[PDB]
Amino acid sequence: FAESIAIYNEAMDNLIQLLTYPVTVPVEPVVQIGETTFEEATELGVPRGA
Amino acid sequence: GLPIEVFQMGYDLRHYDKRNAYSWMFLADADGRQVEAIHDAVLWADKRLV
Amino acid sequence: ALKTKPRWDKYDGYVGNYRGVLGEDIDLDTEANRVLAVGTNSNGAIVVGAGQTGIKGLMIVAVGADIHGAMLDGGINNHAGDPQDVGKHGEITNFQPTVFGRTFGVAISATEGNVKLAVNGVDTGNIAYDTSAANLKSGIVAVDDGFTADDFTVTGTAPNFTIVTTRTDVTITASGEGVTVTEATSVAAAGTNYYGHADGTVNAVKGSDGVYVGHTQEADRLIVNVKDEED
Repeated sequence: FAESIAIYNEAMDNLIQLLTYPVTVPVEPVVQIGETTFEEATELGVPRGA
Repeated sequence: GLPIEVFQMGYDLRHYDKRNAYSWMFLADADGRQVEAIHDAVLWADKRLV
Repeated sequence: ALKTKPRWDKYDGYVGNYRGVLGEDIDLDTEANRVLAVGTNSNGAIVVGAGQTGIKGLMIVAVGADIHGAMLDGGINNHAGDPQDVGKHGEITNFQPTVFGRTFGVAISATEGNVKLAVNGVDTGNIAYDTSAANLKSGIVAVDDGFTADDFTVTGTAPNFTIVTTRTDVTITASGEGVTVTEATSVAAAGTNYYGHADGTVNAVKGSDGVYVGHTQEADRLIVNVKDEED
């Protein structure tokens, strides 16, 4: 059977090398960070903090 | 005899500002990387302004 | 990250703004990271709501939380005898009204038979149309949920009524036809005057109590200018 197996083997080889990578870092982080804005200046007051 | 005439055009100018502020207890315990990140958020708010 | 919390933007501390000591513990689940109206007790101490002196200022008990959203009890600014700052003049940013507990409006569309409420998703059985207030309260506490006649307050002598809960975790709702239940939410409004109450809450409503504490400008900001309570 080794040549009918060889076509299934080739198809699985191509999918595995294109769908997979070796995990070197077992846990992955994701973060969410906020933002800020300027405002229009005035000659005597002061702007908001950040 | 002959007539002559001309005109001219101008542009506006405005001012913007922002503040940041810290208590002594924040500055006592903070990582410098946190205040550097607040600075980078202001530099990003500056581009989104202009 | 999901949320902003109220903070002082401008606070001087050489004007009418002052250091004091807390007369009681701040409840971190209910009162930390909120704008509290404060007075002074019969000792020298800051208390939430009217003390002996009435409302004399605003306070924000600024507390850190872990990534899981919960607050450390090891702080040095939230137990009885801890120092705290109190403001009369300044600006608060990321402003919100302060409310304690939960409150619900109940209105009955039926003029016949009985209507069905739910408490945390389990039903009252039957409420007749045209109850007394005490009969409405009784039908709320009668559920086998372990909540009791001190967890609730009810007022209303009309098809309309209101349920007030001192706890945070009881949800009153409608389940049958003939009745509706609206939770009475509270958000900051632009251009609005805010008042500190004897409870320690801050609300755009003044009642039989409510000294002035400030006004908003844009809704996210409060310009603080406390008109201290007086005899």
